[PDB]
Amino acid sequence: KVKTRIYFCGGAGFRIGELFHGYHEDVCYIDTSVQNKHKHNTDDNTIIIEADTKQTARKRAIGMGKDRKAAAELISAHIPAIAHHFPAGDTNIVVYSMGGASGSTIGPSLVSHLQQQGEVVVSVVIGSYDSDISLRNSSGSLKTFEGVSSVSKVPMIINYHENVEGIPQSMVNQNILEVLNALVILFNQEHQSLDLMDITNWAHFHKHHDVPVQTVQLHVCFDRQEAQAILDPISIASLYTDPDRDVSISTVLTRTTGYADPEKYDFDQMHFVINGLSIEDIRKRLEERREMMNRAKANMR
Ligand SMILES: Nc1nc2c(ncn2[C@@H]2O[C@H](COP(=O)(O)OP(=O)(O)O)[C@@H](O)[C@H]2O)c(=O)[nH]1
Repeated sequence: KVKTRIYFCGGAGFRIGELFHGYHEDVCYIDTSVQNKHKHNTDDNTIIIEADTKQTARKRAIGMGKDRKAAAELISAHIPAIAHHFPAGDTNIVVYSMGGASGSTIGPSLVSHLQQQGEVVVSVVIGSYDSDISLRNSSGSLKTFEGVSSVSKVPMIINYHENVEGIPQSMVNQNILEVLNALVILFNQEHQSLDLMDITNWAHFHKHHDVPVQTVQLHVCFDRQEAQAILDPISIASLYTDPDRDVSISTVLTRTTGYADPEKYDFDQMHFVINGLSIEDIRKRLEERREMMNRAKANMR
């Protein structure tokens, strides 16, 4: 098994994968049309699941209407095939927008399948509210998250980014790139005192502490302060280049701790904090911000 397999799904996924090209080898792409393909998609790393046009309206409903029910109908028979062509790694990262129809159905469907096979999985996702469609789909995706946790009986881990009004998608994408780079490092199995089983136990915290299975949020923090401010942590993994200064025995006992080689890594410390996720809180925010946008009728010049 590769150490980390990344699955880029739908339009946002393809765009991020394009930006991430060269940062990791074991990546792949899945979509419901060819329209999002770019120079790095090939038959070896890309699967396209399309309506058998042997269906103009249905494709329009999926592609332009972003009808998630229609999209999920289209892709559901092919999910096990995807995992067969693009085998799961020791860790897996699935990347998708919540507001469209392809990523927001392929992605969580894949996460569910992989978790049912016992795999460690993280999603890096994007909430949006640029339209009524985006808002409704993003709300639906939050509920899909709870269904993945319930169906697969493994906590679905969500690293959440939001398309805030006035912030270019290119800057959200760059934040996602930094997260992807951090995860690849965390998962590379090259650090002292951090093995495959340590990461598996951090992610599948339900098998080791018996908190109920629930959807959870992953926060990636690049300094001690960000990490500490996170409310009610459930499971934390931390990587330090200066344990002599920063790591006590209490930290080792209460946290998934690893030592990164200061001869090789340039960061001080990285914290990967899993805590509870309230889909209700995120839905309300998206709705409030959509209303504020509607009332503003404003563009940043
Ligand atoms: N941050 C970010 N958002 C995106 C990107 N592409 C699309 N979006 C937003 O994601 C939502 C769904 O788009 P998309 O991923 O293309 O839909 P899909 O192909 O059906 O899964 C819309 O709100 C888009 O504005 C991207 O590259 N970066």
